[PDB]
Amino acid sequence: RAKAKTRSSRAGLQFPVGRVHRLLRKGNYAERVGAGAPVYLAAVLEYLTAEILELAGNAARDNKKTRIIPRHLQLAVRNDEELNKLLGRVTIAQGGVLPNIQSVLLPKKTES
Amino acid sequence: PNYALKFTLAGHTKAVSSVKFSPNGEWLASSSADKLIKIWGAYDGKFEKTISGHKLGISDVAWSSDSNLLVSASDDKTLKIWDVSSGKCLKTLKGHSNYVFCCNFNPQSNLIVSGSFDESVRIWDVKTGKCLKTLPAHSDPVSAVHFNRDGSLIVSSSYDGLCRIWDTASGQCLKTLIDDDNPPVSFVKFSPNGKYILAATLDNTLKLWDYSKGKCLKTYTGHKNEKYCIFANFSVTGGKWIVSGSEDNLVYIWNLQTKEIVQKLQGHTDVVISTACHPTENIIASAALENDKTIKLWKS
Amino acid sequence: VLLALHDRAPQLKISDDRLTVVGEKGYSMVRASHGVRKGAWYFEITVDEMPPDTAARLGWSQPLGNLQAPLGYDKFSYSWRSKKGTKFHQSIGKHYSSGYGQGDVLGFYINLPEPHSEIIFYKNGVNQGVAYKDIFEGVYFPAISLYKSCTVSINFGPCFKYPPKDLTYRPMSDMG
Amino acid sequence: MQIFVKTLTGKTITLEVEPSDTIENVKAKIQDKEGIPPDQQRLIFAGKQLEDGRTLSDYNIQKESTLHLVLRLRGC
Amino acid sequence: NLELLESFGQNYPEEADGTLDCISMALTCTFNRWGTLLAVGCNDGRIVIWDFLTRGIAKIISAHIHPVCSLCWSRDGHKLVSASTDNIVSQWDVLSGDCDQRFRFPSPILKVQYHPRDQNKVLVCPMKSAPVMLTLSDSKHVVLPVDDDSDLNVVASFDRRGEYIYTGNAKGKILVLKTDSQDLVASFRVTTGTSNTTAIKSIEFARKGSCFLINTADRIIRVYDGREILTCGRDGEPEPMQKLQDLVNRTPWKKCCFSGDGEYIVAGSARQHALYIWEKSIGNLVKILHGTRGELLLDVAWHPVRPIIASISSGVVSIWAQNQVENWSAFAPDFKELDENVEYEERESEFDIEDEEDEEVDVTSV
Amino acid sequence: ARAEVHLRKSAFDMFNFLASKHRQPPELPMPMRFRHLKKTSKEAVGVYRSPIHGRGLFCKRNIDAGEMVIEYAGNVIRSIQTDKREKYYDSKGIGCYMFRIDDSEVVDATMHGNAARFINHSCEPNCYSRVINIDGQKHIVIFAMRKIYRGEELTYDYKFPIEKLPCNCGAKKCRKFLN
Ligand SMILES: Nc1ncnc2c1ncn2[C@@H]1O[C@H](CSCC[C@H](N)C(=O)O)[C@@H](O)[C@H]1O
Ligand SMILES: [Zn+2]
Repeated sequence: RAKAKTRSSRAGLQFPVGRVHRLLRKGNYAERVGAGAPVYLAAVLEYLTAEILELAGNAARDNKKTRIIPRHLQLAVRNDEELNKLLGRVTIAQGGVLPNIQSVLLPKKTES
Repeated sequence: PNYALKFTLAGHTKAVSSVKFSPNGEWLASSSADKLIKIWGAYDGKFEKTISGHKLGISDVAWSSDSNLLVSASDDKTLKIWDVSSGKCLKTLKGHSNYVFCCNFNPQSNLIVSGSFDESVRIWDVKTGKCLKTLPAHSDPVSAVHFNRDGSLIVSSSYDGLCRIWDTASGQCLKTLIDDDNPPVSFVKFSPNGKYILAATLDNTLKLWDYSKGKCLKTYTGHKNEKYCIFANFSVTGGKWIVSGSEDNLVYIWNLQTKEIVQKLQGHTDVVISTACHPTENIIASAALENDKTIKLWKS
Repeated sequence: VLLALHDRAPQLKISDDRLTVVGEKGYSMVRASHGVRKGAWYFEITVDEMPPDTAARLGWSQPLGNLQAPLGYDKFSYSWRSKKGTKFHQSIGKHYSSGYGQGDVLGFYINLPEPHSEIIFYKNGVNQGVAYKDIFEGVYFPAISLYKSCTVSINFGPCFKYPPKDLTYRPMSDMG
Repeated sequence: MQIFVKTLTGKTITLEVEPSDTIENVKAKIQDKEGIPPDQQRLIFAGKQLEDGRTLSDYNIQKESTLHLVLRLRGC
Repeated sequence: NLELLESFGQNYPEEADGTLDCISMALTCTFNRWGTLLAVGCNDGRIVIWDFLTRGIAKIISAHIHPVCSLCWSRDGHKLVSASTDNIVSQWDVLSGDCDQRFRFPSPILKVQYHPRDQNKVLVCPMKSAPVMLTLSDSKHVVLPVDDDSDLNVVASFDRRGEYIYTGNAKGKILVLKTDSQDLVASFRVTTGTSNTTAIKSIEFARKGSCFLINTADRIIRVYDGREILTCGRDGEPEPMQKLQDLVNRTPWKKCCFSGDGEYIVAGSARQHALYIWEKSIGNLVKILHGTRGELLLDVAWHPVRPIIASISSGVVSIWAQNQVENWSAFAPDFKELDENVEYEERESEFDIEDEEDEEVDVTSV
Repeated sequence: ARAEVHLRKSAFDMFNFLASKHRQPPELPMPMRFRHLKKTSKEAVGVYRSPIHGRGLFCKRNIDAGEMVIEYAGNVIRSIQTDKREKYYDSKGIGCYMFRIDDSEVVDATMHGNAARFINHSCEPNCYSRVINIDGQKHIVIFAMRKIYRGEELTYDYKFPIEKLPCNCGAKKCRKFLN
């Protein structure tokens, strides 16, 4: 009968905690589920999403585009060092690669 | 303005380099460059002994809060520990590469500051004896460094107008008071309230700089100081007396309001280069350059 | 007959009407190629809005000046300050006369009868002070160091708002 | 019943109320005349807490008395 | 005392900054009134004092053979009081280090404290029996009467002003006593959990006001205001200003103290050696700290006027302050190190414009 | 030594930065790299005591031939204020450091700037610059020429038309002039 403070705003987050608690009861991951785990896990997922979307937005401005197309995501992951180690064996669709040419495949000049 | 001449203290073959009192106000060492420091008193010229054992010429001696620790800032580019009640040197603080001009002690008896001409101010431990930190300070040989009221600030001048304020613990500079003209700011010192810092320049203009804003609009003129690092002081037992030395054989004392000549006390025979105020009496040490060699004490 | 194409600061807000401009971030002394050599010619400067810290220097300058340089440097140009009425010309500081307000109908008149000059500050057709005398060789362009973002508007037509009292000039709609 | 509520800040405030009112009436009156957030209207009856879920007549205080409010954050 | 023009966005401690690798086997720590010294007890019964501004070791005093596990400073900063398993009411000088009082009285002591204004009244907290207040010259000892006598674990202290004596048993019943006449003016049992009571480990106070802390044993630090106890009086039922706990690791605490301004609360683990810092007002964690990952924490201090924090682990006393960043314009204030294209046109008094002291201040004042 | 009359005191202007330990070693599209530049220009370079002339800009990170090094940024002036600021800086006894971008404006470095003032001159350079567009506001970006190792004091050529002041830097195959 009291105020329906949802567990998102009662925590101070943006990811839902009801959907996370449903997908931890109904995944057959354990018998009993605590009441700190879905909150903590919602926070972790939010922080990783914020971490990649910051760099995505920076690259999206810096190529002079409004939206974000996945080429920016490929550049934003593979330019960073720790996110590339996280996304180790991952192929983003429509991704492309970093521009990389070796050191000996391009000519050099000596005379005059 | 009734400080009359009373005594005469001599006995040094080179120039009497500096005369600074003990901070308790009971002693006054005659550090002269002739490798002789006669341990004089402070009330009549009370000779105790002559402490020597140096290597080259003496430039400056410092004083600590116990009035026992003395350090030799001799021309041997080192600093040696000289306790009064020892008669026995303990350590020698090697590490400079040029001559040592000025040195001081903290107000709580456990720091040593040094000065070297090659633009690197070194910080020294007292008891365990180690070069603590090194400061790439100036463009010039070191003129004057000074601890504040307790040991948090270090003011520093130069030969081209760089009144720099330094931190004790972090060991980086904090504030640089600069004038567009460059009179060589020979001698600087604090004030007991921690709000004012004195300066001495080679243009016949003596200023007590404010600490925060850094200005002085009541400035002194009309005196004689254009070639040397004449020491200036503060008399503590009268009123607002501003003590300094002279070049024309005089003892300069003034009041804050005056900005003129009110009192030029005669008696010496050379450029008065080193004075100190006895911190518990109306006694002012006074010794001039090489053509005097006769330290003359004063009394109201 | 519009504002200048060649003789303008290119960063100005010369809009599609080419009569009203918003001031830029410097002493943007915009000139105009519709300037006088000799004769009897006068227009108005229908200034409308002038925000604070948007000064304006009024005078007549010669075509060999700089677009970014403020008015009143040498014999090319004669300047004057809004606040306190302090003209500055040939590196001289002289607190001279009374200033102006905000968004009045300005515009000065100069006359060269065929060597001698008529240099008077005209604020709504009122004598406000004689600035200088005996101008030298050259064409004379309207140069105003628009200081910051202000609303000024040059007037061209014969429907003059504050014409000078009993002063004769050919109208400025007969040159372009 | 004109109660006095002098807090620990010299902030005396008066409400001429009925002896048979609830806590919500006092919350509405203080929130009207001062805008004080009603999660801090804790009152004290001889040391013990006056709980904010009952009526005024459940404690039988002498009429037109003086109480004391505590500046409290409850829902932050 | 320090620089006033220094505050270029001052901070709250982040770094490790370097420690005292001089003498190990530390046991407890406490600062003086201003935050200029730090007494530290050894393992064999000695005192280590470290001065802060010079960053120098001040004085080493060898007290006794029993390990020193309780310390306090006087108001002037001249009388150290301490007690240990040596059973002795001690009192020490800071210029000399003298055995001024020596009274081996049994049930060895767990905490001492001065009255915060008069240094004549000192606190004594026995091994079992009720806490004792003493004088300096004569042996006038005041044991506070306890209705329980069953815990044999009673904690008590004086607050910021020394107005009253807050006492606490190991059953969680508080008996407020007046500081001289022992007036039982207020009493409350702590509302622990649903119903079941808990023990009380320690109680400390502030430097500004009457907000204070309760360190229970159900892993819940509680924050009350002493004026609420005064407003209650007898048979009080206080509910706290702010409750504190960390249920992720379920960590019982070892030591707490407040900030200098009474704004921030530090509290330390008994398990992980990881310090936490809270806001008093809005009520959340702001920062976790760490250290040597497998050591056992003993005692945490705080510096009042300046954000410096002292820890104790494996006899090593850490000092954590910002690893502060130095830059230009202190060597040359006429030049300031910018970053990008800064425009300079806002002043209008350019292009060749030419226009048309008396304060007597003392020099040897305070 | 105080009775000695050492007068090395004041023969130059007021400024210093000397006596530092100036011996470290003996040895993509455009705006993303502009972000990279604003990131790493602090950790890349360093100003220390040169043996060439006073001070100079060293190098610490091993630079590949082509990357950005630093942005030479300061106050922004136009073409009028040059002679006025030069007369003021000559009146106070201050060296004047300026750099023209293009046919529009000049970036100052005297009263406000960065750690990029302090590159000396040579005629065998290893740095240059171009013109870019970070949203209309153009900039002054230090590229590179060859693989620069650690400890080298950095240099670049000034593109002077050959037009007084002699060569007080001493390069190897220099024309004994800046112009
Ligand atoms: N090798 C050199 N010796 C002296 N001046 C030089 C020089 N090369 C260039 N210059 C001139 O001097 C300026 C170099 S900036 C000098 C570095 C730094 N300001 C310092 O004081 O050490 C430039 O304006 C340039 O015009
Ligand atoms: Zn050259």
